Amino acid sequence: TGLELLYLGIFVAFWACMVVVGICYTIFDLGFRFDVAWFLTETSPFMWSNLGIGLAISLSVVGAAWGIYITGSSIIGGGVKAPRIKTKNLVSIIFCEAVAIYGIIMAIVISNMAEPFSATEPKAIGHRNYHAGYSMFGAGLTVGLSNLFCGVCVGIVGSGAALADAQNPSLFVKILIVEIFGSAIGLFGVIVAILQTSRVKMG
Amino acid sequence: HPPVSYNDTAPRILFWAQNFSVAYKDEWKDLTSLTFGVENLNLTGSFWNDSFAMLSLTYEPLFGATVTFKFILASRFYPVSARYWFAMERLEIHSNGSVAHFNVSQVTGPSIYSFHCEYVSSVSKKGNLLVTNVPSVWQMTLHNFQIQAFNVTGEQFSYASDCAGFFSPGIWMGLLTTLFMLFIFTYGLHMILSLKTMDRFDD
Amino acid sequence: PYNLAYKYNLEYSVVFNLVLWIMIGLALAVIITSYNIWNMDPGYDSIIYRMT
Amino acid sequence: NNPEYSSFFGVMGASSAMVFSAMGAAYGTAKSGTGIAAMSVMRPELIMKSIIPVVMAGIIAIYGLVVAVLIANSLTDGITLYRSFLQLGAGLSVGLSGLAAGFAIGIVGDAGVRGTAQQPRLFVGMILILIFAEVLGLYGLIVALILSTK
Amino acid sequence: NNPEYSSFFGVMGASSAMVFSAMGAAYGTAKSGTGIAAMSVMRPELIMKSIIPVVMAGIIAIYGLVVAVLIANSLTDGITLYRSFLQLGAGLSVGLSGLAAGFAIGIVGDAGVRGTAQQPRLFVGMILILIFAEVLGLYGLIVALILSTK
Amino acid sequence: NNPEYSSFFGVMGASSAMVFSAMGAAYGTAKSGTGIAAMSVMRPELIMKSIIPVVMAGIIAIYGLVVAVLIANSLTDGITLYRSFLQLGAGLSVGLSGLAAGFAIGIVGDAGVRGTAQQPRLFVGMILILIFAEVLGLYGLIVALILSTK
Amino acid sequence: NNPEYSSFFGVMGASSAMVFSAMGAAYGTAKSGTGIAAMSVMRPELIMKSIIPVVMAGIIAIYGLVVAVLIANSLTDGITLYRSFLQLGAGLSVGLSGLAAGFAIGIVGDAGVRGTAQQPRLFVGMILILIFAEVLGLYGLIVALILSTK
Amino acid sequence: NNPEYSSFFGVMGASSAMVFSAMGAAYGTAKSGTGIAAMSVMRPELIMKSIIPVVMAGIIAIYGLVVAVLIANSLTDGITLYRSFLQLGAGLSVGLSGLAAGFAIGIVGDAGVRGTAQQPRLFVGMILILIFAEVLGLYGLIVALILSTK
Amino acid sequence: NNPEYSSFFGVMGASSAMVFSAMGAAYGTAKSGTGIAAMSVMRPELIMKSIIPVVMAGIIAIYGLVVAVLIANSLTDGITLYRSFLQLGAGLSVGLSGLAAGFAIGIVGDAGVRGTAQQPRLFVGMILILIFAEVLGLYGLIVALILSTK
Amino acid sequence: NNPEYSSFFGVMGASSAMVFSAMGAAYGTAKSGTGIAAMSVMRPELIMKSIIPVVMAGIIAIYGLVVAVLIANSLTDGITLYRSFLQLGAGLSVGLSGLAAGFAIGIVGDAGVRGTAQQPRLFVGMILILIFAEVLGLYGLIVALILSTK
Amino acid sequence: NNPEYSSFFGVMGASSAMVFSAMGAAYGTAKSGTGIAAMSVMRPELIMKSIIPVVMAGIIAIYGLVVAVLIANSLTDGITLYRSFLQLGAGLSVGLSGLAAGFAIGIVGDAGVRGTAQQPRLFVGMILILIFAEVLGLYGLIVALILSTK
Amino acid sequence: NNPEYSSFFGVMGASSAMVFSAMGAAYGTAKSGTGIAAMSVMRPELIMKSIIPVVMAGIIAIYGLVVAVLIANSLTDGITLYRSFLQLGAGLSVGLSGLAAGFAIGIVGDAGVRGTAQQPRLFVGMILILIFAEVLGLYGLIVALILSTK
Ligand SMILES: *[C@@H]1O[C@H](CO)[C@@H](O[C@@H]2O[C@H](CO)[C@@H](O[C@@H]3O[C@H](CO)[C@@H](O)[C@H](O)[C@H]3NC(C)=O)[C@H](O)[C@H]2NC(C)=O)[C@H](O)[C@H]1NC(C)=O
Ligand SMILES: *[C@@H]1O[C@H](CO)[C@@H](O[C@@H]2O[C@H](CO)[C@@H](O)[C@H](O)[C@H]2NC(C)=O)[C@H](O)[C@H]1NC(C)=O
Ligand SMILES: *[C@@H]1O[C@H](CO)[C@@H](O[C@@H]2O[C@H](CO)[C@@H](O)[C@H](O)[C@H]2NC(C)=O)[C@H](O)[C@H]1NC(C)=O
Ligand SMILES: *[C@@H]1O[C@H](CO)[C@@H](O)[C@H](O)[C@H]1NC(C)=O
Ligand SMILES: *[C@@H]1O[C@H](CO)[C@@H](O)[C@H](O)[C@H]1NC(C)=O
Ligand SMILES: *[C@@H]1O[C@H](CO)[C@@H](O)[C@H](O)[C@H]1NC(C)=O
Ligand SMILES: *[C@@H]1O[C@H](CO)[C@@H](O)[C@H](O)[C@H]1NC(C)=O
Repeated sequence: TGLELLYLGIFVAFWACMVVVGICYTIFDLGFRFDVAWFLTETSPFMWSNLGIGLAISLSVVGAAWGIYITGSSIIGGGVKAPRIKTKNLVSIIFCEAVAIYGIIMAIVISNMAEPFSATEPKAIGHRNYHAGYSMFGAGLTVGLSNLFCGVCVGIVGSGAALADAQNPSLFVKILIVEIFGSAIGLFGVIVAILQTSRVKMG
Repeated sequence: HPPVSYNDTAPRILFWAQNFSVAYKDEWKDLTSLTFGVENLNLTGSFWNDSFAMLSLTYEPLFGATVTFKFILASRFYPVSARYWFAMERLEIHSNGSVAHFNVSQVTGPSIYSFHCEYVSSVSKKGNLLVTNVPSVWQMTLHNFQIQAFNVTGEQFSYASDCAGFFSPGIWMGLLTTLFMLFIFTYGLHMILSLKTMDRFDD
Repeated sequence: PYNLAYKYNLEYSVVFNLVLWIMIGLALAVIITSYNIWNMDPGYDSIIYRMT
Repeated sequence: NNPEYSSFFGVMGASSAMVFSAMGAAYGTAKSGTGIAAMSVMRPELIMKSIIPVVMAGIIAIYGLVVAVLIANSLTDGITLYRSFLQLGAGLSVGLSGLAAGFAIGIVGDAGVRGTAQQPRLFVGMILILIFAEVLGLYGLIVALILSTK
Repeated sequence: NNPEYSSFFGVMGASSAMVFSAMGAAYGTAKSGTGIAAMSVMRPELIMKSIIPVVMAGIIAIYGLVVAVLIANSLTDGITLYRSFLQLGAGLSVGLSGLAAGFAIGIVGDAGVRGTAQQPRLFVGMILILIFAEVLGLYGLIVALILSTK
Repeated sequence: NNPEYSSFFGVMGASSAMVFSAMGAAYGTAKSGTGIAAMSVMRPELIMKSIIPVVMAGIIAIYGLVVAVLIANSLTDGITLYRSFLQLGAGLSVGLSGLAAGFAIGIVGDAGVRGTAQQPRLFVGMILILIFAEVLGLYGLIVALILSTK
Repeated sequence: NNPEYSSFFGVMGASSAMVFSAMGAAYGTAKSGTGIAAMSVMRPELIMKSIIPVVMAGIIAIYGLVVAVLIANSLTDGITLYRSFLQLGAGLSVGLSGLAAGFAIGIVGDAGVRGTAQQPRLFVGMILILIFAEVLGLYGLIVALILSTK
Repeated sequence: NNPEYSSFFGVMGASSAMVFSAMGAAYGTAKSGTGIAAMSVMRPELIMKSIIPVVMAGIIAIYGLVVAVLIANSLTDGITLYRSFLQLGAGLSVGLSGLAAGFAIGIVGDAGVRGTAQQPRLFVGMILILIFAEVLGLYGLIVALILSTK
Repeated sequence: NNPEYSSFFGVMGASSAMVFSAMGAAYGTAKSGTGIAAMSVMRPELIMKSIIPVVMAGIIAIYGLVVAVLIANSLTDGITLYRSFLQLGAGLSVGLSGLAAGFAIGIVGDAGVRGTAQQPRLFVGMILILIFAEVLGLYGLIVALILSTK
Repeated sequence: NNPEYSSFFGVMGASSAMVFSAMGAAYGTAKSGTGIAAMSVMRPELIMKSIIPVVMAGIIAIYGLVVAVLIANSLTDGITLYRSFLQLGAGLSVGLSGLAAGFAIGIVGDAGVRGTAQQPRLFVGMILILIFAEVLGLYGLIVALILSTK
Repeated sequence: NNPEYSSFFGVMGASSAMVFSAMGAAYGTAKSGTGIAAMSVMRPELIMKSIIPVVMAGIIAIYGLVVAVLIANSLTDGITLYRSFLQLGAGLSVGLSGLAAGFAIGIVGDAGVRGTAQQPRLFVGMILILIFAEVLGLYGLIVALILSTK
Repeated sequence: NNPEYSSFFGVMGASSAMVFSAMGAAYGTAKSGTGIAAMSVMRPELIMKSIIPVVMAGIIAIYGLVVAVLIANSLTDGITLYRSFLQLGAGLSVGLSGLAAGFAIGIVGDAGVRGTAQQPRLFVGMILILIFAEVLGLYGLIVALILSTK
């Protein structure tokens, strides 16, 4: 596969460059030019906040779409010889959208606390704004990734259940147990994203 | 072109520059001929101690009175890295019982190296040595500034930790954003390219 | 003499990034295109598949 | 106070906000078109009905435009970094959500188009699932709007 | 006070609008062409009745060229970086939207040109499907015109 | 005073702690569900039993919580770099341990569902193997605690 | 005044201006000529009438050559950022345009020559598709003549 | 005066001692599980004798846990960075050695468990290969302890 | 005054100009040789007619040598950035154009070699294609010489 | 002016001295057992005789242990750049030599056990082959001593 | 007085030149020998007439040895960085030239040693092809001496 | 004065010199062992003759063994950048030349052993080819030696 080879080439070149650069700089006693403080103090907190805000909805929507297609294709295909399964097996799609609903609510909640400031140097901004930006970025990232993996698992099991239900009517009502257990990880992601940013007082 | 050395029973403060010129009411005038070879320059106000330095150049009667440019430099022990850095903390001008502060910002190098910065004028194509508005007088063009303070050994002038820029303050933010967009565009391209079709046709 | 600095000039920290990214992009483009033009399907028609 | 680097982020947000949605809608229309080509030969009578998935994909395009002009109606030379990154976040959100919705619409449209050819009753069900796919775009738009005021 | 490098970004817009644009007009104008060969052998009568996708691909190429020529005509050497950002953003938006439109028109044409030969009715459907892809291209233009004026 | 970037490391650790645990739990749950669904056709009476794997995967998710909460409660504005490093280490350890344990439970359950479908005496044996996978996850938890409350 | 390294771009845009375009032209031949051979065992009469794709690949190559010379003859020891950066833009534009046009020309030539070996009636329509590709070359030239020139 | 950031490296060492090794042991059970899926369906009586690879994986996990606990316990505030690098090296050493041992144990157990279905005497060969396959982790543990205690 | 590593690019000019030309010629000869070996065994009469795809391919190497001797012998000790960048552009130009030309000769040589085994009348037309397949290189050489004239 | 904190590289040497070499032993086992059980389907009487391929694999592991200890025995606070670099060299040499030996012995044993399954007369001669693979490992150790001793 | 690169580049050129020559000659001779060994199965009686390609591959490695010794001899500690860059360039040039030529010789020799078993008339033609590969070798020398003198 | 980090390059040179020889001798034995195992099943008489390749790869091992010792024989603390560079060049050259020679030895040995399996007297010609491969590595051993004396 050409695309995989391209990705591997880029990745290997990147890491080889990193390793060689690091070793020569460390041997060259030039550790005073590696001042990570400047790297993580020049960056504005609002960049971290807004990246978190974008991801907190983007990744959730990606997971919702993944699960939507993965279950819908099988639901539509398997009902040709059994139209009875069209309406019985709509729970999976409902959960695949509930993921995005949680994502939107979290985006609204974190979107608050965006009062600007006037400081332009690290000594004037202070610790509080740095904490705010980092915490908001972390909350956005964790909620997005949690809901992404949640939606993927939900979609896969929804496809399995929908496909198996066409054989015997008395299957789905008990196979939906894994379907319901899918959403708990997304709920946990939302809870942690809530808790991480419960003490931000940006402004 | 020899530099200027402050001899407190040893080489203690050394200064060099390829240009150093001054303007009062926007009339630029030459001062390198009045330094770097003139041994009678007013160094009475100069002071030295480990972890402190003042270099005061009081140039001779020009435009009605002697004019004093005073560079105030300090150094302190940084806890986390366990090293000794310095920075020219301040700059003052004394003509007639008047004070100002052309505050210095972009200067810091360890006690292992000297400094260098081309075309550090102060005004438009420089962007620093700020006067905090109320712009009254005394523009001053420095080009190829160089300094060593708080410990010297002999007349030797060591290699310099030039602040020409590791990468930059801003392109780090720009590159982070653009790479983040690039990953998503590659997500799009992988699926836009690897779409598939059907062969022949149903009767 | 006094061991002066090399005269590393300002604005260099931007030109480095600019030239680096342009070079990387152009190199990647030529690599991909030549790579695709190598693994090429001639068709395997009656000229090729046929032998003996 | 604010450097000249500021409007960079807002302008790129404005561009991406629509670019990603356009790509998603294009893929959806492509997949639905090949699905229609497959479906047509046996059951012509459903053709004017099977346009329903295609127009649905087209919706995504319009949604992108609802933001793609809006951010462009607020940009100015004297803008701080804060508003610029707000615009960037709105643009990324709407663009990626449009991409995901386009993928989903294309896939389910192809599946339903193939399905109806052999079972007309499937038609109803197809549209139902497609509703969810449209909602994927809608949410992605909404947040962007409330990121243009605050 | 303006930085010297500023004009660079706008210049890249002068490239980018065209750069991806032609690429879209190389995705379709070729692929649909193969389609019109595949059944010139059997039903040559419909050779000119399904060449529409290629003309549309040319139209997206024109959509790119218009923004490119305006971009070049609005050039200067002391451009403030904000106008430079705007110009590059317009170029990127038009280019990538054009690439996507070219893709969609190409694949849909390569499918429909084959579909038409099994039954005539499908022709009507395709006159809609193709045009939907074209809508995307037009949309790109509009946003560029807001980025070159506001 | 302390540096202004101390909390960043703890923030990233708290994020990763749940991200990796969620990915592992999702994989394990998906594979167990697929196995149950595949098996359900032939042996409808074993459906309850084959749920034992999936719930096992769920427990790993809980482990993630027990870390990510604990960091978020102990984080404040001006912590020292030492505590931030400690929390980052604990978070990454538990996250990746949970991920590996999730993969193990997924594979073992996918095989064991089949083994019990075709052979009753298999079942209890595979139960033992599943416990072993869980053991790895728990070990991660231990390390994080010694690296968190210290 | 003018930086001395500024000449770099002034030449680099020239190099790319020949390379990318020319490289696409190679692709073109490698789908046209080969195809003719496959169709030249049974209809040896249609040898000379299948050279048109080759001459159009030649056309797309000469486009890149003429632009490269036009942006390379303006160089001297004191190039200013303005001119050099314009040449970079023009070279990138025309190079990628020629690349896309050559790719499309290659696919068109392959399919068309394959389709003309069984029914001559295709031939005229084949040429039509081909011209829709050749003009794309011209499109690149246009931008290059309004960036490098001014 | 030793700096404060030096402690960071030491913490990361502990992480390796519970991350990398753990992943190895994951394989050390997981592959073996699917091996059982082929063994007991015809030869179930040997299931109780087929747990040995799983116990070896547990032993690898035990080695990882003991070294990780030892590294974490010794950590303090006033560390010379040399100590931190020594701890990092020991942790990486044991982690990668345990990874190798787990991989070899998993593959060998899979091969032997599938092979015993047609050789009743494969038990001794499996054991005698497994001792060698597991000694690697013991050597890595020995050197990890000798480094850490020093 | 001038940079110390300014001559690097001057040497790299000749280096690339020789190496990529040699690579292209070698690949062309290799693939043409595979073609002659595949084809001529059935028909010995053409053992002296499929020699053109090799000897005409070898002209690439002589072109590269013509450039390389001049570039190597046009390097002085007092080279500034301007001259070095001119040399670099010339060398990269000839190298990449020669690569593309070599590729085209290789593929068209394979096609003509395997096509001439059927009927002698494919001797003429294919060689005509070959002419253009070599001009893809010739053009490039010309511009590079201009980049060494200044 | 002692060297700053070079001791880092010193420890890293020890790591390599078994991180690769020990890994090589693992690979060997993964092949040799993969041979033996296959060969056991046929001759169950030669299981004991077929373990000699395994034995030498273990021996190479011991090399990667012993040299490693001889590094960690010299560690102190005041290691200079000299000694630390010598440690790096020794560790890298022995580790990578052991890895190569492991690959060789693994492939040889895998092919050879299956080969000898049919004809015993190979076996005795094959022992000589295996010995030379082991000898490669020996040579590695020697170099990693001589450099480390100076 | 001189930089630290006064001798890094000479050694790098020598090393890389000899390494690339070795890789190229090894691949060429190995491919030719595999061709000979496979050919010998049906017509073993032609081994002693087909040793030519192996020597034609090795001669270029002799030339690489010549250039490696030459770049070695001109290296001292008071040489300006100009000659350092020049010798590195010459070494890399000859190395890659040898690599390409050796690979071409290998491919042609293997395919042709397989081919010649069925037709004696092939014998002459291949020899001519081989000399063409040898031409590339001498071209390397035409530059290898030049950079030594200027 | 001499920078203290000078010994690094000589150290890594010696390490790489031996390591690449190890890799080559591993590859050679790896291929030739499979060859002799395949051959020995049906004709055991030739086994005495077919032990040659691994015995020969041992010499490729010795090539690097001696050079590493000679390199390390002249290392101390007061090494200037010069002699360190020379040692590095010698080491890398010998290592990778031995690697390439061993690669060729392995491929040709396996193929020739398989060929001699039926008709033994190919050992007359096969062996000659083998010698050339070794001799390639000898070109390295001279050059490196020279760079160790100057
Ligand atoms: C050189 O130093 C400063 C930058 O390096 C410039 O600004 C000074 O910084 C102060 C804090 O660092 C400003 O804040 C003021 O602090 C004083 C003293 O605590 C308070 O009374 C003020 O409320 C507070 N804020 C404001 C808005 O005034 C100072 O204003 C300012 N110092 C001054 C004006 O003396 C200085 O401008 C520059 N030095 C001079 C003399 O201009
Ligand atoms: C610094 O070198 C420059 C030339 O590179 C000299 O240029 C003069 O600069 C002053 C103001 O600083 C102007 O008023 C003069 O007109 C310039 N003279 C010219 C261009 O002939 C400058 O003299 C040097 N040093 C000083 C201290 O000014
Ligand atoms: C302090 O000194 C300056 C000179 O550096 C004084 O300049 C006056 O300028 C006029 C110009 O015509 C001269 O004739 C006078 O002799 C100068 N003195 C006075 C008292 O005017 C300037 O006035 C003083 N600056 C202050 C107080 O800011
Ligand atoms: C300082 O001492 C140096 C070194 O001896 C001497 O050359 C120089 O003239 C002295 N400078 C002053 C200002 O006394
Ligand atoms: C130097 O300047 C000071 C400033 O207070 C003055 O008192 C002193 O007399 C001056 N010295 C000379 C030598 O002019
Ligand atoms: C020493 O430095 C201190 C700190 O600023 C200062 O107060 C003192 O005057 C300096 N000089 C001495 C002690 O001679
Ligand atoms: C200046 O350098 C000397 C010599 O290395 C060093 O001992 C001293 O600490 C340095 N000065 C300061 C203030 O740290």
